[PDB]
This record gives sequence, structure tokens and C-alpha cells, in this order.
Amino acid sequence: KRDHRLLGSNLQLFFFDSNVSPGSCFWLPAGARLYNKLMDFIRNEYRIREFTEVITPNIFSCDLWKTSGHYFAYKENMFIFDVEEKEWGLKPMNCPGHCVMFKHMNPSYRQLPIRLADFGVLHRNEFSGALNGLTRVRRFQQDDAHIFCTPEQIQEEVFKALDFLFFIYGQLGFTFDLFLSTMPKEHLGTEEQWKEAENALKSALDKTGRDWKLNPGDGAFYGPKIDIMLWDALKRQHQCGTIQLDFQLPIRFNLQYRTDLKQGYRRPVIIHRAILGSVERMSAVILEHTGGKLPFWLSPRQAIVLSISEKTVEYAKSVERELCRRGFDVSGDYSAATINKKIRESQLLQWNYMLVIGENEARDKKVTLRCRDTTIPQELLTLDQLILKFSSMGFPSSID
Amino acid sequence: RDHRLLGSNLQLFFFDSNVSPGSCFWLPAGARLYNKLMDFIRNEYRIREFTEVITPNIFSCDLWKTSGHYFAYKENMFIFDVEEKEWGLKPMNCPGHCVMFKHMNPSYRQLPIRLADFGVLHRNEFSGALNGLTRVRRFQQDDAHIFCTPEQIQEEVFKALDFLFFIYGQLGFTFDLFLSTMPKEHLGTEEQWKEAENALKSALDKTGRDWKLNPGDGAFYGPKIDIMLWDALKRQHQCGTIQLDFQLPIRFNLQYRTDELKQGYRRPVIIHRAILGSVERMSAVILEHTGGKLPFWLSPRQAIVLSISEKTVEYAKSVERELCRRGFDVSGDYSAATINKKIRESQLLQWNYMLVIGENEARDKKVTLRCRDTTIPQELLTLDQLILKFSSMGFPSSID
Ligand SMILES: [Ca+2]
Ligand SMILES: [Zn+2]
Ligand SMILES: [Zn+2]
Repeated sequence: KRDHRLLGSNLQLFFFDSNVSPGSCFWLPAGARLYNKLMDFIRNEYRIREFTEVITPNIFSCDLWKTSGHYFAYKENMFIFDVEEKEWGLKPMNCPGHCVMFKHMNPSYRQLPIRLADFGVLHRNEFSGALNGLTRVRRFQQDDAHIFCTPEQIQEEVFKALDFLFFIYGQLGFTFDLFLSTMPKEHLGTEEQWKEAENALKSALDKTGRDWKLNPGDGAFYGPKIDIMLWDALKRQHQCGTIQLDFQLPIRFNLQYRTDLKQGYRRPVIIHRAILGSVERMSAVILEHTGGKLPFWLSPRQAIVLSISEKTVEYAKSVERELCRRGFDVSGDYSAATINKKIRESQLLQWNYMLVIGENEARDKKVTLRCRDTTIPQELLTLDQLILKFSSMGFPSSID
Repeated sequence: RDHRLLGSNLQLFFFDSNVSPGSCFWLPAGARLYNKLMDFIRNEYRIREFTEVITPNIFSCDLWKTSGHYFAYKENMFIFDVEEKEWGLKPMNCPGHCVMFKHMNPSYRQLPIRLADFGVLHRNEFSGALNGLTRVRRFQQDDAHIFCTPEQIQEEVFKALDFLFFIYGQLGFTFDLFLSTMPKEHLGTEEQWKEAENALKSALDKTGRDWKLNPGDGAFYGPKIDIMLWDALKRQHQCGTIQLDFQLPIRFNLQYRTDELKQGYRRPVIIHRAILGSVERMSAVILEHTGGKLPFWLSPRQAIVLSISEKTVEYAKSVERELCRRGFDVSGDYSAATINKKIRESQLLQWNYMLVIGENEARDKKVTLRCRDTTIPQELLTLDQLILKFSSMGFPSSID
């Protein structure tokens, strides 16, 4: 039983209400811990890799999307409303507002690349009949980011973007196929732009040494792309990760930068990219991927403290308290139920560790640590040894 | 000394009054401050057993008819049709949290339930009334709803006062307390209002602090303790509230099973509360409060590495990287400017610390630490000493 809708109920992660907000998700405490941990995983790498998170508005005057050129095509699937007799809408994507920020920042070449990351809430007006769990939603957050760079920087930025994907997907336990899609018949921008960018893309792909397939003429109207199809442990494929070059928004927003239209000024290239895709969808994939057996650094339920008998409950609670104060996601079972009943019950919510506290542990001021994977032998640790162990199982890092 | 001016001079945030008046574009450094302010609160949530959740942003307007917000709030709501049915963007979290409580279906053993939510809220303020971060259309509250038994009201209100006292003390604010009582139009009987106002009054009396009556400003669903803070400029701000709500539990048919409207069930009481008020407003106040000289743990610009000459740039970069890997918000100036000019330039952005790196520092594997307050003498420290100093200036803690 691995459907994410079922796991979201069984593991008390999230639920939907089809009468008050069909297509959006209610994330219970445990679900919200997973959601935020997935984003914080990405953020930890953002710091390592010089991405700068920004915060942008959610609602805009529809002039923004008339500027960006998205209005005619997206209006039908956007939530739109009048504000003082002007047409506004909820954002279905982040890119236009990032162009406004780039414009404001007004950088020179010495400050390129600029890498604006944004986890902002997005909305699309999906038909009610199409709605399905976390896979087809009206409300989602993306690990979205835009790299603004010189044409000469494309190769190195795309190579770093590929490395970033390889790191995250490998830590989530996915494999993946790479696809390069090149200039379609109808295309915005000059041929020299496309040739220069396609060579840099091809060059980055080659430098990884990984296999990759060419899809000639399947690029976007506004730029070539690399598509990444990932494969979960059920051997299903998902298109979550994207690297999409964009010659159009630089022109439409009149983006420019002084070098080493205007003279002496070139246009930046925009790289749209995402790794998780939508946190909502990646959450679903991972839950089905693992059957709900999440790794310690994603898990909402990291360690439960189980008292063998009432006599050790107070000591057992002090252990849970310190673990909570140290930032771990813990709970306790201090009922009069037998210790074996307490273990079986705690298998149900997939706790990564079970801390068994009996008289021997309270006497020697130690803890008995058991793993959800019962093939790993138990350990008798001091609280400080426990904390050191737990601390070594935070986010995997690309510099560690 | 105006937060809008500070946000521009310190490259924190800006406003685009043409594409999104009333919302805010947070630049990288501003978003760092925003998230740190929330992180501060989140740390206290963990200490104080609040559980963050995530709720939709858009809802069928049936929800606000159920909750009773609909009549008085729709004028200020962003409202739109979804498949011929009236929906809106949420301007508060409470109704969604009632939906979640009902789903959770707790017993007395799980009370209190403390749902915290930083979700994005929207209110349609008149454009002629908008004012930077002080009067906005878009904001995130440090919102939380405590669902507790009637018997738990005094202890939970006591703790909510204690939470607020702690936060404001660490931020350096004094404050005045007000009991806002029965407004003209309200839900529930005058007897229910009598019980609720006297419960809040009793909590207020136990604090031993002065407080004042505020007739007419209670919420339509119950009375509230309102807190006005005073900043260093001797200007007052309403940020904090603790509201006692017997009425929404009835609107939503919330019940919980007891130890000994259904038999064996009682309605929970909701305590609404916020301390920051909104990250937007509190950010503005703290900026003005400090004139932009933020404490180390809030600053988005904690230390900048300044190389004295080209020879020490590579070593100085290693110092920057290590600090960044250790979680600190750092940068570097590796330009050809003289060290005195680098120090003056960096002062403009109110870096808490400057790390002066010459060949003497490189040779001995040390840094020269200069404080933003140049009355504090410079120190010569190793990298490990520096990191110990920095680590000791993290989020103030109510258990530290
Ligand atoms: Ca954070
Ligand atoms: Zn984009
Ligand atoms: Zn509320």
C-alpha cells in the first residue's frame, strides 16, 4: 500500500477538503515538517552554491503578464480579479517578478551571474474534474530559480546546474535520463544565439560523461532546454527537473547590463531551473518511492521515547525533552502498555529510531537506541553520544 | 530612519507601485532578515510545543460564511469565481485551522492543540492608504490557534503572555496592555462575552502589570488582550494579540471527547495569538528601531572579509567560504581598493563585523576582527576562536 493519498492519511501527513478548498492541500504537523525539510534541503545547497533566495508578491496587476507575454495564454488558467477597476491575478509562476527584480538590481557584468531563488506559492486554475491528490493541484510551491548570466557563462552555469541535480537526485535515491532539445522551426532569437547556447549546453552535457539523448527541434520557442526524467524505486518516470534557457524575457522586459537596446550593453540570458519541481509533487513521489520510510533528515518522526515501566518515565521524559531542545523531531509513549506492544505500535508511523528506557538505562544514565530497520543492531549510548549520532545525520552536503 | 528608506539604502526590499502596490519585493539580504525573524519564532515554537501547519490560500466563500467573517470582511477581500462559485484569498488563518481541528478529531488527551501558520494572508487595502510595510495588502503573520479545554484557558493565556513578554524583551521593546471588549456587532450571548472577558481580565491581573480597558475593539468572535509596543524612537505599534474565542467552535461544530452537541463531548476554546503581528510590520519596526544596525543574530550581513592586498585574496576567500559553510551570512571585498576605502564602503551596509586579512594574518592563520562599533577595539583571532564568538551570538533562547 504505497499510494501517496493513502500514506498521507495513514501517516497523518495531510488531507484534502473538496468542499472548502478542492485542489489545495491541508498539511498536518507531520506533513508540514516533511514539506519544510524538503525545501530546507534545497536551501542548504543554495547557500553552498551561491543561490540567493528572494521573496516576491503573490498578486499582481495583469500588466505584469502583458509585459512578460504570458497573459494571452495563461489568463484562462489563472485566478483573476479586479482591484480598483483594474484586472489583477494570482501568480501562476515566478519568472516575470524576477525580471522586475533584475531590472531593479541593475547589475554590471562584474556581478553576473545573478541567481534568484523563490519558493513562492503559485496558483493555477485546474478544472475540478482533473484534480488528483498532490499530482494535479491548484496550489503549489516550486524550488524555482532563475540564473541571469552572460552568454559566455552559459556553459559553466549549466554544468553547475547539472551537478546540482545529480547531487539532489542521488541523495533522494533516483536515477535519471537526460534530454537536450534544440532549435524548433518557429523560434525567437537569432541563430547565432541558439548555436552559441546549444554548443554550451552540449558541452556541459559531454563534460558530465553521462549518457544523454538529443531531441532535435524539440526546444521551446524561446530557448533550448535540458529535460531530466527521474526514475523512482517503483521504476516509474517523472519529469520534475528542468533547465530552460530563455531569450524572450530578456527582450520583453528590456533587460540589459554593461559589459567589460543600448550601446555597450548586452542582454542577459535567463536560465529557468528547478530540481524538486513542485514540493507537493516531489513529496508524493518520495512517499511512494520509500513507502513512507523516510531517511532521518527528511523524516517528520525521527525518534520516539518508550518507557519500559512507570518507574523510568521521568528519566525517559528528560531524554525526550533534551532531544526536542536540540532540534530533533521526537515524541514519547509513557503509557502502561508493555514494551513490545509499544514497539509494534511505533512501527506504524515509521519512526526512524525507538529509544528504550528501562531501569538499566536510567541507572547508567544511558539510552537504548533501536532502528526502524531491525537488521541494524541496537546501541547503548549516553545522551551526548545519541545527540552526536543524530547530529551526524542531518542534510547530506555536497561539500561533506 | 524610515524603514522604506532603510530598505533601499541597505538593499533589503523595494516596492513596485505599478505591478503590485501593497506587496513587497524582498531582495536577497531582505529575505535573509525575513526568514531569520520567522526562524527566531520557530525556535520558540519548538521550545513551547507549537506545531506549524500549512493551509490553502484560496477557499470557497462557504468557509467564511461558516466562520462568520464573510459579512464584514468581504469588502476587504480579494474575491473571484471558480466554476461559477464565489471564492476568495484568505485574509486570516482561523477558519482553515478549524477545518483541520475537526479533521484531527482529538480527544481530551491531545489538548491543547497549537496550530501555528505563517501562510501568506491578503487584505484589499485602498491604494491611497498603502504605506510600505506598515499598511499592506500582502503579509505573513506569526499566527497560531490554541485549541484547549475551558479548564486550560488560564494556563494557556499565562503562557501566551509569557511568550510575548520574552520576544518583546529580546527585541528591546516596552509595551502597554489593553483588554479590548465587546464590540457593537458580535457573535454569541452577552453571558458568553462576560465569561470570556473575565477570563482575560483574570489572566491580566495575575501578571501584576498595569493594563487598560479598550471598549469596542474586541473581535466579532471574542475579547482580546491587545499589546502596543514602544520602539527606541518612542513610537507605538500594535503587533501582539491574545484573543479568546468561544464562538468559532460553535460555528464549525467542533467537539472533543472527555474523560467522563453530543453526550460525552465538549466544545474546545480557541485562543488566537500573534507576537510579531506580521513579519512585514515587525521587520519595518525593528529596522526603524535600530536605524538599520541589526543585532548579529538578525543581521543579513554578519561579516565581510576584506583582503588588504592581492597576495592575501586566496587565503581571505578560504576564510569567507568556511564561515559560509558554517551557516554565517558573509561576503568579501577582494577588489584593488585600499583597506581604508574597503572599510568605509562596507560600513554603508552596516556589516556587524569586518575581517581584515593581510599577509600577517595569512601567515599566522588568523583574522583581524573590527566591529561595526569602532569604539570596540579590534581583535586578532584564529578562525576557530572567531567561529566560537559568532556561534555564541545566535537566536536568544528562552532556555538559555
Ligand atoms: Ca529558515
Ligand atoms: Zn521561470
Ligand atoms: Zn485567528
